[PDB]
Amino acid sequence: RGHKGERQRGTRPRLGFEGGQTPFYIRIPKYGFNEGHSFRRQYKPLSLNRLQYLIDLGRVDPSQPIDLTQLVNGRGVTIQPLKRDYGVQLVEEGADTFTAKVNIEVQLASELAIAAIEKNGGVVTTAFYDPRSLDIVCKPVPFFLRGQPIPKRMLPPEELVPYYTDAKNRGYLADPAKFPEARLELARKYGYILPDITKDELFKMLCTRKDPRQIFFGLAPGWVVNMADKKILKPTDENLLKYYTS
Amino acid sequence: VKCTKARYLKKKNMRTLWINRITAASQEHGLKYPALIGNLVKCQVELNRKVLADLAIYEPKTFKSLAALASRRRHEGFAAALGDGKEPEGIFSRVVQYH
Amino acid sequence: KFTRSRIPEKVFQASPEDHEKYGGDPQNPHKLHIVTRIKSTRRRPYWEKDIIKMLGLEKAHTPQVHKNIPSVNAKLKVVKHLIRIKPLKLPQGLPAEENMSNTCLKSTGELVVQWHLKPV
Amino acid sequence: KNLGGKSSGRRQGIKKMEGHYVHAGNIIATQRHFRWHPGAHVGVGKNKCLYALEEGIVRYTKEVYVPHPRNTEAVDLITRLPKGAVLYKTFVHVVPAKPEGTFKLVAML
RNA sequence: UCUCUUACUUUUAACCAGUGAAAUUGACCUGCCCGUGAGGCGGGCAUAACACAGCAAGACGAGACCCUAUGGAGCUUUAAUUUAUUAAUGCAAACACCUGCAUUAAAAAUUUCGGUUGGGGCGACCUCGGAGCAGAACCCAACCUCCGAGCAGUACAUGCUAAGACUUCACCAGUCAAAGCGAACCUCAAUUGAUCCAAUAACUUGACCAACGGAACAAGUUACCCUAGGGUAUCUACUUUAUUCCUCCCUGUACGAAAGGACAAGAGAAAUAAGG
RNA sequence: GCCUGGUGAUAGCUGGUUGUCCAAGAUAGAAUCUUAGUUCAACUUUAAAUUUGCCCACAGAACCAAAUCCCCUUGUAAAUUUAACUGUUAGUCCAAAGAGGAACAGCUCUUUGGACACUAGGAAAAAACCUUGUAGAGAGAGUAAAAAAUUUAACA
RNA sequence: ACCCCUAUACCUUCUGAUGAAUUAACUAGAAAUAACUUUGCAAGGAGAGCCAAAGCUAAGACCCCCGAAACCAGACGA
Ligand SMILES: [Mg+2]
Ligand SMILES: [Mg+2]
Ligand SMILES: [Mg+2]
Ligand SMILES: [Mg+2]
Ligand SMILES: [Mg+2]
Ligand SMILES: [Mg+2]
Ligand SMILES: [Mg+2]
Ligand SMILES: [Mg+2]
Ligand SMILES: [Mg+2]
Ligand SMILES: [Mg+2]
Ligand SMILES: [Mg+2]
Ligand SMILES: [Mg+2]
Ligand SMILES: [Mg+2]
Ligand SMILES: [Mg+2]
Ligand SMILES: [Mg+2]
Ligand SMILES: [Mg+2]
Ligand SMILES: [Mg+2]
Ligand SMILES: [Mg+2]
Ligand SMILES: [Mg+2]
Repeated sequence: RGHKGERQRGTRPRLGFEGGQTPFYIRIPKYGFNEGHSFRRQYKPLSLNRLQYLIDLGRVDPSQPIDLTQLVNGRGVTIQPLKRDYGVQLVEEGADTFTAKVNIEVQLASELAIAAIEKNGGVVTTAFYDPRSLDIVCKPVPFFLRGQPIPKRMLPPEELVPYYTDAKNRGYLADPAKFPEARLELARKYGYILPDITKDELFKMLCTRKDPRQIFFGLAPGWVVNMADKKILKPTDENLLKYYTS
Repeated sequence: VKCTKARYLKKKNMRTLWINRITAASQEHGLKYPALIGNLVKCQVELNRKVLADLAIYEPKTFKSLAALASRRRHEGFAAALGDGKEPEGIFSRVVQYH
Repeated sequence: KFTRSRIPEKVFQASPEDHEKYGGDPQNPHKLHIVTRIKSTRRRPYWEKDIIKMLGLEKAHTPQVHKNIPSVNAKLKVVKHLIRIKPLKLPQGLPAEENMSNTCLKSTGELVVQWHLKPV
Repeated sequence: KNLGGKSSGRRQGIKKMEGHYVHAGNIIATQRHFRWHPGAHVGVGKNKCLYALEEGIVRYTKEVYVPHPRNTEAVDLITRLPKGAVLYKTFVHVVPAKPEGTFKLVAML
């Protein structure tokens, strides 16, 4: 401890105290770097290098739709709904050398990543998930042990409705009548001839979307999955059906 | 602590004890101590103080002959450094060169 | 203030009297110095302590060979009060690889390359 | 009754002595009055500080001082001099190291 | 009481017998003189060992005085902050008391009383710059020596950006700046103030916060102060080592020349000290 | 008042901090209701990465003494950066340059360098003067510093 | 055995007075953010939550004792 002072006695002052002059961490103006930090939305990146990597090693099956559950179960992307991740964003890294016909549902996507998927005969759409809904999507099995009926996912807030209703970034609430113009525009911009998805055999697979207010793929809101004896209990009351099919 | 600092003083006090005994024994033959030690070095007799003190006590004829060799060398030092210039060196004054 | 001392150049210019005193020739001078520390670096400034460490004279009464070039002479001029300098004279040649082990530097300043322990 | 005088040292003087390589914009020397003047490839700030305008090596010289004709102080100091009297000052130069670019082959059209 | 003390009795004492504490205590085989910085260190000197009784020169042992604490407590206020408490008013509520909200008083309550200082106080000061100290890269103190500053003036591209640097010995702050875009075709040394908070639609603005790295707002005093700190003898040593005044004589001679005027030695009488 | 509790009150202040052995290791400062203290720096320590560090030669650094900066060679072996932290600071004295004071002080304040807070020898004793450093045993040897020197006055 | 020679008690506080008669027993370094070392697994680690542009998991390894005047609440006391 050294010689007898205040640091030997055990009573050195708090961290940051500069002995009486105004401390470093207080001489400096407050600025809002971290002002609304816990309400900003976060999106884990998934590069196309990463997703080609998952498709090559059998971890993500591209002959099925790639929802967010399939990226979690292949352990391609770890997303945590606390710490307010709102899902995955596709990332243009590895756009050259991306050779996969795929159907991904990713909450944000850059133009060049949409171009790299849609070049190869792919489909991208950008869905939205509530924190509740996203949390049920990522780890679905600890939700079906919770006993609750499947809820309906909520529509975006007003900041994000102009995002998911645009056909340029492939919104899930946008027209399916404005999509060929946008696919045609990217195909003209980045110099590839736009293949028609209608011709090949995976088309019925490459067309499937779940509508808004549907969290899982083949299921519906209001159903109660009985994991134990492998059943699905469905409600038949009219008030519940007005509430769940809203 | 005294026990370890006394190693230095053991060596020191033995040496002054030997110089006292060589001094006494060489004063018996008229020499002084600096004369004896100097003019035995100058004869290439490199005996040390312990041995000279022990010869002084136990072998006083060898010690008398060493005092005779040292006083003879001392006089050749005198006579050599008196008649200066090129001359024959002293008999006991000669050195044995080692190569 | 106590400072580092420059020494003028007239101090290091020999006179023919000095060539009569010591054994030197101004033409054909000696190549190697023998330097020995004969005084302590304690109570001396830190720069002299350093120069003693550079010249390799940390132990006293131990000879060290140096070159007689102006750089080494500059360092020697800084600590010339702590050392002793003599010319390395070589009566026989510098030692070949045959005579490399059997040498001895004598007190005179000469380095003999055949060191028996027999009398002549 | 002597208050004041507690000001510290300005830490001025030469930052780059002669021979030193210098990049563009390095402050060569800060002075309080013109001890050194800007020579070739050396600029001056509002604080009379000499900085460098090219990359090269700093050199100090002694040159003839001929002030600007609109500088009535130094010009009035000139005309009082006798007929041989010529003022000198010490200047600082940066001798530029690099060439300012090379021609390189780009395409065989 | 004293000159100046003396005698005796009792007690105490000392010895013998019984009983039997305490403060104290680094270890001690515990000398003197000088010197150093003194039982112990240096130079000298001294020196068989051991009780018992004394003495009190030394060894070893509270009460003051000053300063300090971002330590307390008390007292006085025109220190600061309150009015919770009372007492009055006023207004509401209600049809004087009571309740609510203000306001003025008394009674108090809470908290404080910065720093520098050849111990402290008075005085003076507390930040920034120039010069000397500090002669020649940088830096360098003092209740050291001398000057100053807390602005003014001009311009409104005193626009925006940006390589590279300097930097008051940290940090914070400070400075310089090419190229570029846009245009034309700052002087001075210092000339100053963080954060939070306010004011403002915004751009911006806000302290002699001068104790000048600034606590959002707190005085005097205490010899009543208080606390924490800083400046009955154990040992050594010791306990039986003839002056002066006056008188007288020599002599009122010596000496001087008159005035003057001896010594010495002797007798006296005193006084003190020493020993009886 | 006194007792119990809050209460292990608080104390930048005093006092105290328990096996062994080795190693590396001491003196710029800036702020502060601050000078009995802390924070940053400087110095110190370990680990790591790398590449230079130290000594230095010419040349060079302003007008109104001693030296220093800069610096290739050379002699050496360190330095910087990265990571992680503690601790230390009114130092004292001597030599030198000065300031205040009485050209007093074991007085006060700066600067440069030593030494001391690290060993041993010497100087009477002896922190700081001189010699000397790196650790053990030896009944060997060579050395270093190292001992104060003085004695007087006739006159033509 | 002593005599000879050498040798200014220990702690602590200062750049260089304090406390201790003596013995026995009792009596004072408590935290794993980050870094480091060692494993595991590794674009993933972790037995949910958390981190991840070689990381993550686990462990090891760092933070004292005594001492006021006081203040407040409730009792007990003439
Ligand atoms: Mg010896
Ligand atoms: Mg000044
Ligand atoms: Mg200053
Ligand atoms: Mg009795
Ligand atoms: Mg004395
Ligand atoms: Mg004593
Ligand atoms: Mg007695
Ligand atoms: Mg307090
Ligand atoms: Mg700096
Ligand atoms: Mg202040
Ligand atoms: Mg201040
Ligand atoms: Mg405590
Ligand atoms: Mg405190
Ligand atoms: Mg060591
Ligand atoms: Mg303050
Ligand atoms: Mg303090
Ligand atoms: Mg260089
Ligand atoms: Mg101890
Ligand atoms: Mg009663």
